[PDB]
Amino acid sequence: GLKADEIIAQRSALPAVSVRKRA
Amino acid sequence: RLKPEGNLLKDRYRSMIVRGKLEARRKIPFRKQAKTKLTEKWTFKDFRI
Amino acid sequence: SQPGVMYIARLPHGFYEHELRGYFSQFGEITRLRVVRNKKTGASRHRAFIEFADAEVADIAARTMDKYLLFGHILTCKIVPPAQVHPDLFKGANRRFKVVPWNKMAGRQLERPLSESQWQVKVAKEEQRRAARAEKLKEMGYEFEAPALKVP
Amino acid sequence: QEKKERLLREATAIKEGKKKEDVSKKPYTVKYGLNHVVGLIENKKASLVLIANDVDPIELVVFLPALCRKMGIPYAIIKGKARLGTLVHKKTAAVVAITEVRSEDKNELAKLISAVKEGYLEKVEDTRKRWGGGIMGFKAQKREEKRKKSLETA
Amino acid sequence: SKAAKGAQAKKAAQAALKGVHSHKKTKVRKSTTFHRPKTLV
Amino acid sequence: ALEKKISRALGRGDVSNAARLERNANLPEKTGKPRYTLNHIIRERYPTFQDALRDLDDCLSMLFLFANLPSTTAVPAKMIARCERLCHEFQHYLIVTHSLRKSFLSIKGIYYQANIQGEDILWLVPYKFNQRIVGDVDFRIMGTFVEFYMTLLGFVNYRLYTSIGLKYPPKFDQVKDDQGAELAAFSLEGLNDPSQLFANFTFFLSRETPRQPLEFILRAFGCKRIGWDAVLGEGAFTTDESDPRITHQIIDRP
Amino acid sequence: FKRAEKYVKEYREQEREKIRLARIAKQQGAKLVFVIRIKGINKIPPKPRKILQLLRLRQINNGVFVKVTKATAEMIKIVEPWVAYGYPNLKSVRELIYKRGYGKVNGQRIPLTDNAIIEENLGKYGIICIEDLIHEIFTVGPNFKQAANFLWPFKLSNPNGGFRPRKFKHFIEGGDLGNREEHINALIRAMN
Amino acid sequence: IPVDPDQTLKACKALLAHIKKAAAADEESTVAETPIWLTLTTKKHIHDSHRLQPGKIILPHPLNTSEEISVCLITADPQRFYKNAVADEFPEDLRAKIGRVIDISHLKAKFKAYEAQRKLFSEHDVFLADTRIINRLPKALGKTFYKTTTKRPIPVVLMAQREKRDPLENANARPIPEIVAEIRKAIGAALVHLSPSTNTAIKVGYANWEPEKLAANIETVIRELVERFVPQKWQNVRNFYVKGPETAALPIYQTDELWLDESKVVP
RNA sequence: UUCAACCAUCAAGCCCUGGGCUUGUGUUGGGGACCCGCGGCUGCUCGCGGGCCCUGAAAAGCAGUGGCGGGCGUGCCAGCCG
Repeated sequence: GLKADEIIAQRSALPAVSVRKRA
Repeated sequence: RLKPEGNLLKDRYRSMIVRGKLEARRKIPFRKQAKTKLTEKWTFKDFRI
Repeated sequence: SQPGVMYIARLPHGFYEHELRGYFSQFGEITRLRVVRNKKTGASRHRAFIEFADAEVADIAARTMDKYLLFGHILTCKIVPPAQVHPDLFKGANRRFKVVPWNKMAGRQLERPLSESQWQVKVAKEEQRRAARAEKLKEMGYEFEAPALKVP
Repeated sequence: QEKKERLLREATAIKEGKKKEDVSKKPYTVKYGLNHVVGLIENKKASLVLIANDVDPIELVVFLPALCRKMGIPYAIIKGKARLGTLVHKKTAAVVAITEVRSEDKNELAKLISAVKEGYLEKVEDTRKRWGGGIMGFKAQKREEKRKKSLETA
Repeated sequence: SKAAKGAQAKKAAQAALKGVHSHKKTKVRKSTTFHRPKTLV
Repeated sequence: ALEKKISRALGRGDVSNAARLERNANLPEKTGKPRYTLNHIIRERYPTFQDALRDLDDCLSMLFLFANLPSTTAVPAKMIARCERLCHEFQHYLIVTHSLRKSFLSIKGIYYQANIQGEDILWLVPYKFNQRIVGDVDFRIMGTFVEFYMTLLGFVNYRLYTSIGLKYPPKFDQVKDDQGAELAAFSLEGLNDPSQLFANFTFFLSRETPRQPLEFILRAFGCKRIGWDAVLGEGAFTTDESDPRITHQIIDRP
Repeated sequence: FKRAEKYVKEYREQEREKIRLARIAKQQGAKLVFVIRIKGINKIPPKPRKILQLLRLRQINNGVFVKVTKATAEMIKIVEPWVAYGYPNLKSVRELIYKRGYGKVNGQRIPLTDNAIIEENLGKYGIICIEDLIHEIFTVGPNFKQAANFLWPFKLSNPNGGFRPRKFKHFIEGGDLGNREEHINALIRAMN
Repeated sequence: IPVDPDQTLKACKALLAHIKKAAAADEESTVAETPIWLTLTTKKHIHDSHRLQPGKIILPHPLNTSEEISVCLITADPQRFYKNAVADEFPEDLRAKIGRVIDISHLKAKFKAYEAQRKLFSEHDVFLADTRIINRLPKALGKTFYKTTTKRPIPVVLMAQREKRDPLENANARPIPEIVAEIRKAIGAALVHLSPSTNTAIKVGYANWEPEKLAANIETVIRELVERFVPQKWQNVRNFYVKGPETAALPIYQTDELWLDESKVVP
């Protein structure tokens, strides 16, 4: 991979929040 | 070697004025500007560093 | 009063001595300035040291231009403490750093005609160079009959 | 006009017996609309968030820095909802976001994200916790300075 | 003066961080009466 | 309102929207016509074609004067080229109908008197030189006069060409115009005695001679074969001065 | 105040221009052209600005007639980033000389309102009228240099000045580098 | 040629035996992928400046014939025509060998980053470049590709041999079998690089080949390199060596005169 | 008070009919082992050029050599050569 891709995809450790299951 | 005399623009302009399709006016090279006061913007006043 | 020295890195290509002097002269008059350049080729090493006569003006310049995004570079501007200022930091400052063709020089001495005395010197040192390579290639299992250098 | 041209091309492809995916490529655009951007932040899809500084009512965006901080999204407060509307072909946009870009702009996006991180968030890390306002007027400040000077003299 | 060089550096910082359009023209008013501007009818 | 919309589009960066709104502005710099259409004004001001022919003196003097001027913001270059086009069309009508009667080389210009449908029309044309624009005239209101007289002369030319049964506007060759044909760039096609003084002669105009008045007068008074130097322009009957078919040559050199 | 990005941009532009000029000078290697001075980069290197001084193209929208030789071709190749040049035709030459033609008499700008000025200043060379001047310029005769030196540089107009939302925009945009050939005639029509 | 072939073949056997006995201290994988370098030493600089377009020397035993070698081809605009040509009208071995086709515009767009250039450098072994655009590749690829001469873009000819050309309307390309012949010739040819130096190193083969093949290869590259790419021919030539990446240099030719000409002799 | 794009997306010259050859000069900076070639250095070593890896367009003195012209002998040249 690339360091640019790592920086763009870097997030926090808390999991995602979803309103509903999507397709 | 003919030397043309007169100006045909001025001739047509004088013809218009004499026949009365418009009145004789002079050129205004400068117009009076609106009197204003210059002040600094609030963000530039409150900038701090 | 006390002069102030700022260290600026992450320099983009083109933001060099004259541009630094002209840009930071707007902030304040600059005592000394030096861009760290390689003596090998003359290219910049993307860092420089600027000494203003005023540490407070230097501090303003550092806080203004720190983390500035310029030509894909996030500039690093810091104030070095006077105790950490090296005494030989600005040697060669305020004068241009010239580019020198070392390779062109070396080609010129390779093409320079020399005198016969150092011609026997050079063929002699070639003789023990080839000899030394010969006991190096004894362990090789290799052998070459070396033609002797005829002296001019 | 661009959407109309794309729809005409897709209709031509459908008439010739090809899917619209064969003639149209995957788009990459900025994301706008407050509900959409909040959903993208909650789903951790948005790479960068820009919030207008002058949204009235302020309750629409007052939680957005905290939400971005909790989700680990780079955010920045920028001047001009009209300036964001000029991006999104509207009069006004409250918030915009980037989820992903093209390959030739991935480096530019990462450099912008890093520049935001060390140039906005590190500088406002402390000042975001302070109470604003409290500035006294010109005449009141002059009266207070005169009173303090008189108290110091006497 | 030290205040003068500090003001010059602060002006340079202000120009670097905010730009050069620091001033706005303001109309002078010889009267304290505001009138509704005449518009196209 | 449209200019405000264009300024809004330019300020928001919608360049395509700005161009699409600008093509509705109908600018003189891009069309060569007046910004505002005066067709309803022309009929109101001239109830009769006789009144149009009677104001044609001032109309022709105005347009023949502005055919030789540099470009300004009031009168752009496309507008000046349109004025030249209308003057050339009127000249071709006069040449075909043999309506030109008198001409006069005065110290200020060339007077032409023609007779169209019983009305004598006398107008003045400057010599082809650099005309001086002075500050003693109101050039912008002169430009408004140019717009009005251009709109009038277009309809006058259409009525005259339809009356003599010719296709209006005449075919115009841009390549020959760029090569410098002037009057020779027009090809007049049918729709759907001092007229023959110079009929039997072959004329050659030298380089110093005034090509436009000489060609106009000779071709209106019967000459069918006029040649000239190649720098005077395209459309000559012949170019070589040593052509033995030439009977008369105009020169003015010592 | 001047921006650091402006400083870096100026350095990179001058570096590119230095590379281009050195490449042209190392590589080294008769018609009529019309040359119009346009807007380029702000700082001009000394050799291109000296060539512009010789060609009398200091002001933007100045137009001159140039006879194409080896030397003049080299100088045109040098000053391409600040000029737009092409092949003028007979109508363009005639309209430029008749409508915007001025003469250099004792260092002052005298309009060509008659044949007497041309006969006084160029009559020893056989050019006694404006159409003789046009013939010499168009056919590129023996006296082309003196005819072009007699003609003052043409001051062309800016059509954008006739429209308020785009009044400040320059008419000729930079980027279309190189000869324009016969396409300079559209520029002459729009700016004459 | 002043060089003798029996010495060269003996030197290849000795160097190969050294390579196996050094690797013995996977064994076969260590023996293989080991390049063989021919070293030319001259008396002066072989060329006045750095030339970033390598020269090609045709070899009876081609290099890079292994199927694991990936080839990146750079063409003029557009890349779509050449991608379709590779996908349709190319032989299967070349189709498997060519792993990426990218034109100059997409290269300048997607690979302006130094990390992107290093990734493209690491993702391929042989880079081929159309001669119409090979002058713009030093700026588009940087010092990542041109600090080391191993993976410099090899010049290939894809232009059809006799205004602004529209890439979508026309490609101006030579026929596909000619393109295939040019690509296979450039892949099989050995590469020479000119720098202001007295030393030039050229990869002639691998350790896993046979010394007869190395001897024939080194003989033909010596003769072609001297007759074409060495100014002043053999009296400029000083020494020839054969070496591995970590082995010593085995001489195969020394000279008797160390001077280009007698004018250097000054009394 | 604009951080855009802009080299040759092929030309010219050879062979003289084969589709081949020559020129058109254009590279971010550092770090680590380690095989070499060539010039100085008594020698170590230092230069010039290659070989194998690492890296966000990364960075914390160590600047080293001779001259033409220009500026006021010179820690000055947004001018060159070595």
